[PDB]
Amino acid sequence: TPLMIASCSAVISDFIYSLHNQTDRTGETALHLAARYSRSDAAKRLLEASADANIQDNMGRTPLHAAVSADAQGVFQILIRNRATDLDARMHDGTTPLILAARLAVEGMLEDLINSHADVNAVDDLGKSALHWAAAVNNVDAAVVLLKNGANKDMQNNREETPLFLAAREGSYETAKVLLDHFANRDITDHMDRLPRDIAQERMHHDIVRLLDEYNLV
Amino acid sequence: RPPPKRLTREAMRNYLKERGDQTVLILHAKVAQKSYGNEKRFFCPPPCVYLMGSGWKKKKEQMERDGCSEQESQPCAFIGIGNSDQEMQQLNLEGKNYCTAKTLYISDSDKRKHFMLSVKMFYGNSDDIGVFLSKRIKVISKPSKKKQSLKNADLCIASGTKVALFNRLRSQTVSTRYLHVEGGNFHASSQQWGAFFIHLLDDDESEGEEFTVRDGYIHYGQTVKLVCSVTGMALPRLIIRKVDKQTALLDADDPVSQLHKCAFYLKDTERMYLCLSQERIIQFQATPCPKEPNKEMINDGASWTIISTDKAEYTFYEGMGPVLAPVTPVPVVESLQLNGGGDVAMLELTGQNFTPNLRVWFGDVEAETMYRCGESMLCVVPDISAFREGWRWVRQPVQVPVTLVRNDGIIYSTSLTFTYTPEP
Amino acid sequence: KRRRQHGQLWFPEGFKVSE
Amino acid sequence: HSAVMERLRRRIELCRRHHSTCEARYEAVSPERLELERQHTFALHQRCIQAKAKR
DNA sequence: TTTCTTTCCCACAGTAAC
DNA sequence: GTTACTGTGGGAAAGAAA
Repeated sequence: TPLMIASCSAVISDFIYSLHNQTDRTGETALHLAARYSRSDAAKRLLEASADANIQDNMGRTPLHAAVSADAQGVFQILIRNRATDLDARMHDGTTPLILAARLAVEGMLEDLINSHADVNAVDDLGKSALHWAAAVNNVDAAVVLLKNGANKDMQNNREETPLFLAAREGSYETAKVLLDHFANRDITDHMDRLPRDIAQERMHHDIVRLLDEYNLV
Repeated sequence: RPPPKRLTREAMRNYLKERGDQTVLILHAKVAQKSYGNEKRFFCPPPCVYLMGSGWKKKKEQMERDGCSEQESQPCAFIGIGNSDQEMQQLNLEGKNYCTAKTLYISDSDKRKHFMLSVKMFYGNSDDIGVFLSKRIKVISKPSKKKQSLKNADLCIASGTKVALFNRLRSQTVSTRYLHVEGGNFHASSQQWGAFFIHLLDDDESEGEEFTVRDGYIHYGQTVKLVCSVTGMALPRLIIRKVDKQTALLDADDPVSQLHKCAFYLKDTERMYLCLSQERIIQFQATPCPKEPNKEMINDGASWTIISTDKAEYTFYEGMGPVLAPVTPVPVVESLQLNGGGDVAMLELTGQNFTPNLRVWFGDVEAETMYRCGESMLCVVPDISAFREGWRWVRQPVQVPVTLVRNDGIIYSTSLTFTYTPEP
Repeated sequence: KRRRQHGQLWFPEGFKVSE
Repeated sequence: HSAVMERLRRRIELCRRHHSTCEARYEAVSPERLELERQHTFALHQRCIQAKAKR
């Protein structure tokens, strides 16, 4: 708390001269908070004073996870620039940093993680890879990067839903286009034997359907 | 027709006070036996559809208060198999608070590896309610009575999950009785069936209550304990044993699989066994041990069948009177993480069936919402000043209720509650 | 093995058998 | 701060634009879906009331 | 060939309607 | 009683995966 009240709101260098203490409610360490409230300076000194940058809070998220969720470009760089920091950290639900970067539509954070060599085909506790969420959120920009950097374009989550499927369900025309361009298989039935063209026809997303019928065939 | 109305501010306060949530519900076996030719192997246990909640009644009263017969306000409903070209069998919910489809079956025509029960629902006066589905169901051509490798799960029961155990007499579908509980004892009513937790207890376990369970799958021999997923009352320490040909074995380390007849050994006494006397569940002994010191022949009616049941759930409310559109789908929220904090405090939700016509409500305050996808949503945590006309910074922990509200008024009670914590 | 599920016991006939 | 604030304004804007496109694309199909649904409800309510007479 | 999984087959044995 | 049937469960038969 004493080192947590001056690192979240020479307030870090004088006290350190407690370190990895987790609160009772959030259970986050000084680092987490310093990462969520985007306190670049404080976060840095916290790592310099040799602090575990992979501790998990009450939800399994590491200081890095908070860096992305809070879109703290500053603290983010500091974490991905640290050798110790685990880039493929996983929350309690399997949520990886790369994924969160493609979900909350953050600037560049994704490619930054991908360049720092992070498992692109990482999957949450549901099977959805980073490329999957990029399809459900119609995040074309991120979808392209995840693809150019080798990503199972036809990977199936637990429900056997392919990246293209979620793109057809959500009606992500822009992303559906990209995926189709990279010769992505469109005849991959989910666990219920339904083609991406069916779910699309169901949601009545005529656009996606039109593609799955004429765009880049044979 | 009266155009949909935005759930007014005052409207919420009212709900938060009453909270008569109309909630559907479903229970079913995670697995189903596929019938070939013109056969018909029903779904056992039979998929039940309760209608819990106090709101259900408040709806009846509200409907009649506008001209509705005991028949025009009586909630009707059917049930079918996913997108199959069959007929949705109806349900008789008259007077009853539930209803089981004792005749649901899937043919071998449906080459689906999985599927899920569809439950169309509407009131007496054709007032649309929506379509409630249940978790997925795997299709098996026959219960692998053979050995089971701990490599292909889903078919292997795990310590903690829920299950159902029934009994089939002389091979007749009219006899079948399921393990049930009521009045304070364990019946066997062939009219009702219940889910029973199946915890795994280490051989060095004590008496009963306040014990400890441990993860892991279940193989015959382990000391398991079955607790009622509803009432709570459970049967004293039991040991499951693989059975076949009216003989309960003692030497079987094989992993218990779906649809596997097995007998239950009571406490560490001599013999005895859990059996059904075509009436209720009473003690027995099964003394015959001539075959092998490890093969204790057991009297019929004790070779219950194992099956792991699941449970679907949907709860809502007509926060703004009737609506032209169905309350389906029902937005469920599993995870609720806080993104950043302070001046940019935002919330990211993750669940299922999320729709772009939704908004999150921090108590009686409606906060801006961003639709990410079918299972992700972003809202903006409203300044604390929206709950404390006096402060500009969290002076004291304030816990407000979270809840999803559609645009036509329908509100879906979550369960989660966001709390304002003083920024350190 | 760290969790703990409580309940409510109920014995049909011949309970003392376990000794 | 004015440099990072811009990063924020742009992010929220994009998210809001996304929601706007999705919600509008959903409401646009509302009728087609709502009508088709009630059409199925009718076919059943007919058998629900007709199955009541044979009682 | 072995080892299962998927399909067929068929007979107890209660139901229903005369 | 007599007939016409029908879910069920165990086993034979045909593939399909070792």
